[PDB]
Amino acid sequence: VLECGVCEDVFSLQGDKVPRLLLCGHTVCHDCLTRLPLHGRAIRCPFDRQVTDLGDSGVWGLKKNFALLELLERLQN
Amino acid sequence: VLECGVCEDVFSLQGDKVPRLLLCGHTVCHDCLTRLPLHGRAIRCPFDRQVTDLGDSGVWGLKKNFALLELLERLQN
Amino acid sequence: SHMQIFVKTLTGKTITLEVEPSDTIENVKAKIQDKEGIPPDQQRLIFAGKQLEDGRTLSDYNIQKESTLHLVLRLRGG
Amino acid sequence: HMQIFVKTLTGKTITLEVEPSDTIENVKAKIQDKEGIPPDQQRLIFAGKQLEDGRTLSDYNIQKESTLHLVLRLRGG
Amino acid sequence: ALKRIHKELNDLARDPPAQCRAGPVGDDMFHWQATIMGPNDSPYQGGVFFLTIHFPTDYPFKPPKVAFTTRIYHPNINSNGSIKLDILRSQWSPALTISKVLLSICSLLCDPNPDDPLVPEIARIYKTDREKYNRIAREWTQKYAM
Amino acid sequence: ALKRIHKELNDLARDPPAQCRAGPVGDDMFHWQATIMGPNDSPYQGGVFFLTIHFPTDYPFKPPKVAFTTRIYHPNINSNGSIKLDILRSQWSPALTISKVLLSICSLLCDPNPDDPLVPEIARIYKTDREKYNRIAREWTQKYAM
Ligand SMILES: [Zn+2]
Ligand SMILES: [Zn+2]
Ligand SMILES: [Zn+2]
Ligand SMILES: [Zn+2]
Repeated sequence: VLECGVCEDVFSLQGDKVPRLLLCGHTVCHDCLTRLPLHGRAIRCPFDRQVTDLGDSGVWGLKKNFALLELLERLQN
Repeated sequence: VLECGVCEDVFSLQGDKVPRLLLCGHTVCHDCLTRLPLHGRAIRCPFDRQVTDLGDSGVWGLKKNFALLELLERLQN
Repeated sequence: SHMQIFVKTLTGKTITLEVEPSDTIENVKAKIQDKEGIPPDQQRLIFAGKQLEDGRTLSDYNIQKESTLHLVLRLRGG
Repeated sequence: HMQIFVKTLTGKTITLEVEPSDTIENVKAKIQDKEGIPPDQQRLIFAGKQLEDGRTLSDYNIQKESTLHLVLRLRGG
Repeated sequence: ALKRIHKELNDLARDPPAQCRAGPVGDDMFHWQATIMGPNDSPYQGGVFFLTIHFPTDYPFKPPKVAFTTRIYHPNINSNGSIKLDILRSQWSPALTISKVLLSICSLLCDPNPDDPLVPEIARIYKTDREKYNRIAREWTQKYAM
Repeated sequence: ALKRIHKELNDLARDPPAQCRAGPVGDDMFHWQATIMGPNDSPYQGGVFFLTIHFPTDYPFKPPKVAFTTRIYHPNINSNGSIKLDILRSQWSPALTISKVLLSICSLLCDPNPDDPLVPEIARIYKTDREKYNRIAREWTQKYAM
């Protein structure tokens, strides 16, 4: 399994711990993303401080890491 | 291990088969990405036809799926 | 009332969906978007060799538990 | 040609193929390639001291299988 | 190219969709024969239609050439078996497999596009007189596909 | 918060960096003591400096409060042990761990910022007469940190 680089909890296949992507290419769990400080309507990646702009959907507008999810689900079986 | 959804070869940790990301959140191997039709500095995702615009770096400008790479390297060891 | 169906996505992997007979085809496509990230406007769902139209529901097509739908890309005859 | 170690932000340890003549900026370029953090955001530590760009691995007497520590750029105020 | 063609073959042998079958005729991996079952509750019900598939050298990045060998009555399919379908031309996706293409073609069998037709006459029948269209399609199915 | 604090602790016990150590004093998980070794080839060489760490309730999304308990001679560190460092205020990153913060603080020991100083006098000494700065820093290290 793989854990989130912030909370170091395990990624879940859906819900509050689902792995979502930032524009820099790094992955963070949904919940940590909701708890990051909001710079106007943008958040900073914790690993490189690069900015990802959020839309009206906020953190839900960030895309899930589908490949990582497929591999994790494969590991589950 | 995990394979590319186009060529169905296994992803490599670097080189021609490194997993790169599109703005839609899907991952494709570098080599397959270089072979996609380029319509004015843009490519279409094979899974949803959504457009990713390419910069001066071309396909190399697409971000690697760092989380997937970390998990794959973990499985390799 | 509450059932599970299967969907064969573009990559060939089979996903399981939590649905109801009342669910419309567009709601099913919304679930497909949530799991696979493909916009509904790009989804074409097939059951028994026939396209599933948005307006109708799973009941209208008598889709029952553990049935398998097939996902292809939107197309146009010309 | 030697191998060194770098402890990244997430705590994972990576191995780098380097030479004594290599500058710190080149090392940071390899870090960017593997981990996706811009060099301007990287701060490399060896023996508790910041490694300045201009100098080389030889200048800091960095030897094979030594470990550098990656932190984020910082500023005293 | 060949690796993916082999993958699609393995998938078609292990777990094909109930509607279609495909495989290389003879020793040629780039020339396949396909079989489609006419969907139920349709004028093609009970029919079995064959097709030829030709893979380009740089498949899956270029679409395959798919054509009907069995005569079929359809607005978007002509007497020579050519299929005017956008996923075979400019809407092709490298992620589409032969299985997906055949399912697509069935869904087209029961959902034609008369507005932009390959065979204008058949489209005229389809729009003006549907009963006659279904009759002729059923007859063609019986004669040519059974 | 508590889960990550435990993770950082497990890592610090199993394989800490050679320069620093940290752990909760007593039973309180949110109050730690830290130890930094003065870097070699520096006025702080051979010194051992202690610090207090206080974790906010929503750590790691808010930075920890870090302060020197050992007296140290530095432009950006005052007599009360307060550290003016941007990663402790508005340049904090939730991915930074206590270990990373302590290493960061060492690198700051040998790379001060006299232009924007917390202790103006020490900064003046640093800019005008570096030899004197190194002498006094070495004296403070010997007296207070050995
Ligand atoms: Zn997290
Ligand atoms: Zn990032
Ligand atoms: Zn996509
Ligand atoms: Zn590929």
